Amino acid sequence: GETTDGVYRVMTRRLLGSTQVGVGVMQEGVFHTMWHVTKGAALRSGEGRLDPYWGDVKQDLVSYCGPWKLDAAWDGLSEVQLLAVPPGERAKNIQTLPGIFKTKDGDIGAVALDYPAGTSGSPILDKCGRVIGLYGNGVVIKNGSYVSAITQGKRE
Amino acid sequence: DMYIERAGDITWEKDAEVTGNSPRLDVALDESGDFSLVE
Ligand SMILES: Nc1noc2cccc(C(=O)Nc3ccc4c(c3)CNC4)c12
Repeated sequence: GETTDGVYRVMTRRLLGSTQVGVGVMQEGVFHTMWHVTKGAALRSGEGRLDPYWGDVKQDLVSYCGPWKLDAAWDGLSEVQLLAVPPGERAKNIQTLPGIFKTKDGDIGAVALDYPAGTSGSPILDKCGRVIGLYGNGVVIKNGSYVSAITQGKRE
Repeated sequence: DMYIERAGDITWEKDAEVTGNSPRLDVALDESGDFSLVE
């Protein structure tokens, strides 16, 4: 059905009422979201169906209808915007300067903004509006707040 | 069954609410895609 570019909510009628389990990006006919949102399950878009095409539990990413299309990267210097789409609430741009996740295999950008788990898959943008990653996979620091990585896939 | 609903356009917003800090954390990524703090 709806394949127009944009940010979308991922809903389920399985639990009580309609519950938002996550968010995703539609770009070039491909829906991009985090693996933990759908678990690789099929998705519905009105009367149409979206079938998983690529996915990886370790990266925590999944694409529907085609290969991962998003390949912009954080420059390691500039402020970014989390286009947060929280459950039952309007989409809203939040500007922040990312921190750093230091790993044994290199450093990753990290946005320190606290949002409900159902906000997972919300895009992080550069000043050009290009998607540099998705919010939803990170860690819980000492006080209980969430610090998420700027998770990006690979455009083959 | 899961379904998608449009929520908006992907554009940078000039004069958006600026918040959040920039922390440097030593983390570890496991095979299940879960990050954990290494201190
Ligand atoms: N625990 C959270 N507190 O605030 C959040 C905001 C967004 C997301 C989460 C979260 O739980 N993410 C997640 C869930 C399952 C998995 C992964 C990541 C990666 N592996 C499987 C949270």
